[PDB]
Amino acid sequence: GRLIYTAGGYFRQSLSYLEAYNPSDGTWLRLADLQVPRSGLAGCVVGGLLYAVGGRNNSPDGNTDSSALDCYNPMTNQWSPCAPMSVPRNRIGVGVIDGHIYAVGGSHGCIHHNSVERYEPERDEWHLVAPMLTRRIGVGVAVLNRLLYAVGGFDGTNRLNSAECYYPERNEWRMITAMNTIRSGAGVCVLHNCIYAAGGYDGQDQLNSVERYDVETETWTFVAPMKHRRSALGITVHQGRIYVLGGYDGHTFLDSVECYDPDTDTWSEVTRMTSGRSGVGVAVT
Amino acid sequence: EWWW
Repeated sequence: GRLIYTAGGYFRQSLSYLEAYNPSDGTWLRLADLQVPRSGLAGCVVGGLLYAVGGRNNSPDGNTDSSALDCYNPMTNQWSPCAPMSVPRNRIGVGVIDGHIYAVGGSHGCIHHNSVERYEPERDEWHLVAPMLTRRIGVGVAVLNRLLYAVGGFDGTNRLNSAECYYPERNEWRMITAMNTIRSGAGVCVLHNCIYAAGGYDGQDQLNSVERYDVETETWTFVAPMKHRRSALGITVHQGRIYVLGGYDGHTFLDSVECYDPDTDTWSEVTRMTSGRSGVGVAVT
Repeated sequence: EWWW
């Protein structure tokens, strides 16, 4: 019985919540707080351990962008700090290839990173890899067929519909086909042989549209849209379905969790988070 | 994007 973990987030200020949803029985479970509140972070899993990467803490004391990598062990319900990233990365994107965690883009103060770095859990070390062709914060990242995709985001001036693919064996990036829509802070994940980009912000409105890149056709297509417009949403995959969690719709911080079944091209509302929030990190184990 |  694998669970959907949601870490951190934003509502009034950056948050410390770690909660777990069980889709097969609809229950939520409150787990140990993050040591430091964070929003705009990302979550991923390696070898049954949950990692929370980057983000920022906007609080009464001011703002501090995070270079933190922290590791939560579901078996002990304990957080452990890991080696810091080379630089703080707010609104980071993250993906996993061959047991390594790739930290992509994001921001530190006013610097919008094109840089990328890779964590090896067995050594507790970060190493720089080739930088992206574009500076991207609020970037969505997905891994399919041991290739890493960075989609959308914000370069410091414009929000982006562009996307690019990283090839680890040659340590190089190339542009792929651009999305149909500019999306900053979209939900990006992989289901089956497609990369989905759900929601985000286009510079004017929050979006409920969801487009997917089929890697065999190199084409982006709109599928069924979400019920809720949402940016800074969490997203993940559980048992061949996409789960999107929370976000901001332009007026409300959502507690809604919607579920997409690609067999039927339909979204249904499956649960609610215990309170509304945006900017979460999400993963499954 | 003040909301995260």
